[PDB]
Order: sequence, then C-alpha cells, then structure tokens
Amino acid sequence: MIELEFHDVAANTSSTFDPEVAYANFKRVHTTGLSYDHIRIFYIKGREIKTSLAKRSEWEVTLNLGGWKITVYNTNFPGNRNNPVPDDGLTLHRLSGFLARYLLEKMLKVSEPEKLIIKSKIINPLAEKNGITWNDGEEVYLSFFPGSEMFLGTFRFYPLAIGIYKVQRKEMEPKYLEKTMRQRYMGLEAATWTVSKLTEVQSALTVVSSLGWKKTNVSAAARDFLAK
Amino acid sequence: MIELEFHDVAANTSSTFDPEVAYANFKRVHTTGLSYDHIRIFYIKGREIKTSLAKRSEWEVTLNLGGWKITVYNTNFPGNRNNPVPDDGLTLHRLSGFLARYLLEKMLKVSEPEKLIIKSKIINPLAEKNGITWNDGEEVYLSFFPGSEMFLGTFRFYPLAIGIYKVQRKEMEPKYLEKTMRQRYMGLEAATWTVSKLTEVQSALTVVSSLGWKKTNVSAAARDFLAK
Amino acid sequence: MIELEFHDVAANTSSTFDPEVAYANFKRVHTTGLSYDHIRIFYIKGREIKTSLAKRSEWEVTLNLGGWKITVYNTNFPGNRNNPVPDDGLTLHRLSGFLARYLLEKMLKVSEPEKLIIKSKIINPLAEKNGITWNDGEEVYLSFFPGSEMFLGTFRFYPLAIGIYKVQRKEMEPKYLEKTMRQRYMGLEAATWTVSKLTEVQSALTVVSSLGWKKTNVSAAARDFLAK
Repeated sequence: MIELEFHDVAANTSSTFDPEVAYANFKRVHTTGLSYDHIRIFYIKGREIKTSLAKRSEWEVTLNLGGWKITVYNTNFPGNRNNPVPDDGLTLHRLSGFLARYLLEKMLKVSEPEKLIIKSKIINPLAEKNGITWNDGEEVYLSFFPGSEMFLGTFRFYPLAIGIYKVQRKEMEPKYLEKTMRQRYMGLEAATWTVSKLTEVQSALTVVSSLGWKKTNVSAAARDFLAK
Repeated sequence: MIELEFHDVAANTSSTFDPEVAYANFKRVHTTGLSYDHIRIFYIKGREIKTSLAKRSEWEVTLNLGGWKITVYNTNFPGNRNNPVPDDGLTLHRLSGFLARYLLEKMLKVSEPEKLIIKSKIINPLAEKNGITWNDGEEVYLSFFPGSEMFLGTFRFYPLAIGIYKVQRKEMEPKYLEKTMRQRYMGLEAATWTVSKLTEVQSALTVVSSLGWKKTNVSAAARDFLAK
Repeated sequence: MIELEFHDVAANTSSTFDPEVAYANFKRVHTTGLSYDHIRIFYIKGREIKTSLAKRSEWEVTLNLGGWKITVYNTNFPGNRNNPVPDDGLTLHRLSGFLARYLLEKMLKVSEPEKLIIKSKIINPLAEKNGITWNDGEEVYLSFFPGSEMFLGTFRFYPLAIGIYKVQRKEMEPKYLEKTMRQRYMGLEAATWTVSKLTEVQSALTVVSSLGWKKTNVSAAARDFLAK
C-alpha cells in the first residue's frame, strides 16, 4: 500500500538576496567595459533576451551585449526557477534592475551632454509602451525596468509606485507586488517603510501616472533635410 | 498449425456503476474529516494526483490530502484501466466528481460567509483555464471537474453542457461524451433525458459559454498596503 | 556554456527596387483590363485590402478588384515584412502608388470628360480625410496614396511635400520619410535632389497645405428632384 501526500501552492519567489550588495558585485565586476551601446542592446532586445534565456536549459548563460559580455544566472528556464540563485547573483531580472540602478546613478552623476548620449541610445520597452521617455525624468523612466524593485531608495519609490499604477488599472497581477514588498527602501525592510514612507509612494504614484515623451533617429541627409 | 483471431476496437468505459449510490458511499465514509483545506489540496494538485496515480502500478492507492485521507481505486495506471472498479468505487475521476457534488451541495446548504471560505480556498484548474471562477455560480464552476458527469441532476446539466461546449470549439474529442451520455440526470437514464430535457442542456450551454471571474491571495502587510 | 549575441534596431525598409522599372512592369502586365471601376475599388476598400493582406499568411495573394485581377506580393503579413520583394514586385504599397502614377498620367493624357469619369468614381481615403479631392489638382490628389513616394518626378514632389506636411503637424512619424528620401525625383537619387530641388519641394508644400473639395452621388429621381 502506497501512501503519498499533496499540498498547497507557493508564496512566489521572495528576496533570497541582498540587493544593495548584489548591485555592488555587478558594479564592481561587469561595468568595467560596459557602455551605452551595450546597455541599450540589453534593453532593446530585452524582449528577445528573456525569451532566449527561457528557451535555453543551461543554468549559467552569457549575454553578448555588443562587445560587452555578462554572465547571467538563467532562472528563466522553466526547470530553473525555484533553484536559489546566490546572494550575489545576476538574473535577467536582477541584471535589468542593476543596469537601471547603474544608469539612475549615471543620469545623476554625469554631464548633461553625456546624459543626452544616454537619452538617445537607451530605449526602455516597458517605459515606452506606457508612454514615458527620458525627458519625464530619469528616475521615473528607469524604474519601468524589472529588477528596479530591489532597491527603492535610489529611485525614491518609483518601482513600487509604477507597480501600483499597473495593478489599479488592471494591467499586472497583485502577486508580483509581493516580491516588491519584500525589498528595501534604503536599508529599511518590508513592513516598516510600508507605512512610515507611505506618502513617498503616494507622491511617486501621482507623478508617474501622466507622463510621456517621444524621440526618433537615423539617416544623415534625410535628418537634415526633414528638419527644415 | 496455429490459428489465432483478431478483432475491433473498444466502446470505451461505460457506467459500470450506480453514481448516486457511489456518491452516497463516498459521502458516508470519507467526508467525516474532510474539510476545505483538504478539498483544495485535491483540486490544486489535481494535475499531479492524476500523474502520480498513472505512475503507480498498485490497484488501491491512498491520497493524503492534507491530514484527510482517502482510499482511491487506481484505474489511471495503464494496466489497470479495463479492470472494473466496483459499483461503490472511487476512482480519480469519480472521486473528483464526488468532491464536486459534495461541494455543489455545500455551496447550496451552507452560510454565505462559509461559502466565501470555499470560494477562496478551492481553486479548480479546469474551470480557471476556461475562465470560470466561483462568482459565475457554484454549479457552473464545479461541473468543470471530471467525474461531475455521473450525476447531471444536481448541477442541472452543466457537466454535459460544458462537455458540449469543449467539443464544438474542437477542444475535447466526441468520444468522452459517450461516457457522459451513459449517465443519469436525476433518475432518468441515457436515451430518455437526451430529448425530454434537451432544452435544459441548451440553456445550460448558453450560460457556461461566456463566464469568467478571477481572485488573488497571500502575505499580510502587503495585502493591506496594496489595497489602498 | 552557451554564448549568444544581441544587437541594435533596423534602418527600416529601403529601396530594394527600381521604381520606374517596377511601374513599367505593372503598366505592361496589369493595366490591360484595368478600368476606373476596378481602380476605385482598390482605393475605396484600401482600408480593408491592407487589413486582409495583413491577415493572410501567404506570400503571393491576388486582388479581385471588380473583374480586374492583380497578383500582389503580400509584404503586409507580419512574418512577410523583411523578406525582399523583387525589383519588379508589386506590394500593397507599391501597387497603390503604381495605380496613382497610372492615373496621374491618365489625368494628364485623357479627355476632360473621361477625366470626369475618373473624378467621380475614384475616391481616395487619405486625400479625402485631409480634405483634398480632384478639383484641387490631380497631381496633388493622387500623391496622398502610399507608394506615390517611389516616383517624385511625375507628381513633381507632391508625395514628399505631403509627407512633410503630415510630420510638421505631428500626424506621421519622421521615420517613414526615410523611405521617401531613398527614392528618386526623375532619375536623380536621394542626396542630390535633396538640396538641388529643395525649392520644388517648398512650393509643392505650400500648395498642398490648404486645399479641399467635396462630391456626392447615387439614386436617379432623387438626384434630379434635389438639384432644383
């Protein structure tokens, strides 16, 4: 006689990481060659990179984002999700966030013409679809990237505010905002900032609800001609 | 000289049972400890329970649906299908139906807040995939379970109506509706209710074609925060 | 270890054709049965033909524009765009342009009463929406058709002028005027006519900005009665 037991559904993936420390490791190791051409490549083909990782079976995959090259923990393969990725890991998710943190810093530590190189080249699919483009503010724009949610202190609650903005107009499910609520704003953890800095997340939501900008590029005689 | 004979294909499994009486036996024996946590466990892992029974070779298997425990005639093993399971038997199929009858009664004999405990906990994979969730009506929702087809009087032709709804949009094969046509609506048998209560099955089909609802759950500070 | 590369966005479809020669081929092969009833049919249902081609998966589709029948390279299906269509090809786009060239010639080589048969029957959706109708000049009217842009010598820069007129009041994106800049005015290529014949495109823009006319048709006793 065989007896065999069955149970309840998951609680989704929680923070099984230190985000500020994982962003450190990324920043230290990877951003050494990394440039705006390589970064835009990651965002643009963000669609395809997510698919191609979910295609492949291997646990350690490299992305060749132009010449720049990153090692990514593939958690996107079916089999591979629910195998804990280290405290220092990169995933598609974390990596996207990490590039977005890298940039939100960049956008607030670099020259206004260097920032225009950022603003032309980097194209954010999630941001662009919901209107938002660079002009609306860098901090707003960058938080549409997934993985931004790990760190809410930098962006000042715009990842959560966006999260909240998608759910209340029925676009994203409540449950992915469980992962967000299990992240830090500064060094404060889940429950504390939840009410302490409620009014932050309110103003941040108010802001990101409206905003929109748009841009175009490419050819050279055509560019010039057309302008007049 | 050896002579040896060959023949035609089956007629599929027919009612080799009394369904109202098999549901009695279930109800009497099993629903004595059985609770909404145990029930949801059966539905949720309905996917895995079907697989795990089809894996195992043994003819009598027990399911440990939380603490609650049921003895199931395994007919799901390859070898084991086409060995008649008694008139009082439980199979995966019958059992699922039997839990769904148990509930359709429950949903119409229990308090509206107790019904909300049902409506949160029990998640029906077959119902959820084709949209349907509790709000659309209990009787509709429960008939997506297989084994519901044994008893058409309780649900009022929704098992057959669903059956019919899957076949006409090419999702299920005609032949599983041969088993359904060999079941009872009330105490009437196959042929009689087929035309007598044709207009029942029509209105029932009309109903179950549209319907959809959805729900989400889990965390506690996150729940509260998110709500506003 | 799998390594896999990602890159930058397209440059849009460029002239992968000879337009004057593709219009030749069209003119030779197709305009042999083609009549004003068939032509108007193409324009009128220009809306639906674009949709129906983008619906279908097949690479060679025929349009049955009344009795008249044309073979069109379907580049409008999702899958099918970015598969080069020959130097002699017809696409929805090219074809529309080609009918518009056919006509702009017709409108300047046919009798003024035959031109009135053209002017009643052919209805140009893109032209009509932005006011323009036949009276404003044939050359103006016909250039609203897409595919007109391939040949700028015939119309005398009205396709580009219109293009420019849509972009500067925010109606069309800059990038479709990259395709236009990669076409010929007479036999001159992109860069040369860009500045050489700048003042052509200026006067042409000045013209097409204002213009509007309108018409009505159908019934017979009603027509007559109403007139008085």
